[PDB]
This record gives sequence, C-alpha cells and structure tokens, in this order.
Amino acid sequence: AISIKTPEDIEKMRVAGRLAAEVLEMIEPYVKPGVSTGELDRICNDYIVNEQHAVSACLGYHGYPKSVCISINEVVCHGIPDDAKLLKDGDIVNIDVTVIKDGFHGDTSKMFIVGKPTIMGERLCRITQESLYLALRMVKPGINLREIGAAIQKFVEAEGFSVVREYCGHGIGRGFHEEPQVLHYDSRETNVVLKPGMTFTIEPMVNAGKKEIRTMKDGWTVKTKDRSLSAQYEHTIVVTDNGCEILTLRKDDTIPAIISHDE
Ligand SMILES: N=C1N=NC(N)=C1/N=N/c1cccc(C(F)(F)F)c1
Ligand SMILES: [Co+2]
Ligand SMILES: [Co+2]
Ligand code: NA
Repeated sequence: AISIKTPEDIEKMRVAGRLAAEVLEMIEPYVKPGVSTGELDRICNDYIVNEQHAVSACLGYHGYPKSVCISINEVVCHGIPDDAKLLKDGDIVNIDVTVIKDGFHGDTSKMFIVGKPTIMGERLCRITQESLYLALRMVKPGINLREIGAAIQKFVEAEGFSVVREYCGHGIGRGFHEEPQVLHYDSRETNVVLKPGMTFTIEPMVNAGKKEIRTMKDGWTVKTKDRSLSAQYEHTIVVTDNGCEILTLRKDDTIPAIISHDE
C-alpha cells in the first residue's frame, strides 16, 4: 500500500531535494580533466556534512564505502569514487547524490561530459535526459506507471539504444527505497495508478549498445556487458493534483519544476 506524503512531509522533501540538486550544482566546476573521482566524492561529502548539515544516504548503505556514486563511460551505476581514477577528455560521468535532511531523502543524478564531447557520448546523454523528461511530462493522477515505463522504452529503443532492466526508480521518503518500483520499460506486472502525494524517482539507465550488464568482482561496480557507453539522469518528484512537481530541479534543467495538465 503506497505511502501518501502529507503537506508537511512534502515540504521536507522539497528541502532535501533542493539540497541534493545543490550538490550537483556545487560540484560542476570541479568536474574537469585530471580530477580524481575520489576528490570529487570528498568535496561532495564535505559539502553535505559541513555546509548543508545533512547526511549522505549512500554512505554505509549495504556497506557502500563512499558518499556519492560516480560512474564513468561503460560503468552503468554504482561506480566507486577512487583517488586513482582520473577524469579525462571525452568521458561521460554520472554523479548520483542522495541526501537525508530532517528525516527525508532527496535523490538525483546527472551526466557531465568532460572536456570535448564525443558525439556519441553527447547523443546518448541527450536521449537519456529526454527520456526522463518525456516521462516527467506524463506524471499526473490516474496515469499508470506501466504507461510511463513503456513510453521511456519506446523512445530509447527508437534511437538504437537500450534500457537497463535490473535497476529502477523507486518510492522515496523517510526510506531511501520505498514502494513502488518504477520500471523504465513495459511490464505486465506493473499496475500502479498514480495518486496525489506519492513521491518517487524516475532514473532511466540507457546503454548505447545492448541492454545486458555485468557486476564487477568488487561487488558494486556495474558495467555494460558489451562495454558500450551507458548514461543515467534522475529526479525525485511528487505527484500533484494536476501533474507533478520536480523536487530536485537544477538551473541547467530545461523543464519547468511544476508541470500542470489543467486548462
Ligand atoms: N544512488 C542511487 N540513487 N537511486 C538509487 N536507486 C541509488 N542506488 N544507490 C546505491 C548506492 C550504493 C549501493 C547500492 C546497492 F544497491 F548496490 F546496494 C545502491
Ligand atoms: Co540516485
Ligand atoms: Co534513486
Ligand atoms: Na556510464
């Protein structure tokens, strides 16, 4: 039975979502050729703890050792910040930030392209963000999550890309992952009719090549099986009476925070 957040809960999620977005805005000037992912993670954790007075939800989660996930190129998700891993020209990099503030979580991620983009990296990132945005435009009471997942998948596949099956968006609130699962592809098992006050993420992982993935022996890092590039963007939202409100919007987003479907 899916959680419905109160107005007071939603305001706390606005606060936490803003913090998560602000980590991404803060880190941008540091994402440059030559920086290590270990350094980026320290900058993020110091900011979260010392400036935001918040906590990373990733740190210690199932034993995860770092504060943000940083995934480069063929890494799909859960990449571990490493002092030895240096960013370089052409890399596509996801930074995924989840913070807890006043008991509530905010969860967001974006791609950064380092130095001169490669055209395929830029296209993959663009299509991935566009797939998130088309899903966000669909969210309103009465729509089924199945329709949203199906639409993401059709859009991505038409570009010759694929959707990763093993990971999904999620309800979010006092818990990091709550009901429902938010699949980014069509499934007969999905039957969730949205209601005002539901809060969840949408966070498609899109591969340039085939959909299959592999987890590395570190038990964390996930890569494309074919070593094709993979990209992801994520926002946390609340369903409103006539659409949704994005809780993790950044200045560089190009979709409005409040989406209304009323006349
Ligand atoms: N950073 C995230 N944003 N949305 C998620 N589902 C995220 N997953 N995060 C993690 C972070 C560390 C470990 C794991 C785990 F699932 F592998 F345990 C998941
Ligand atoms: Co996330
Ligand atoms: Co998430
Ligand atoms: Na990637």
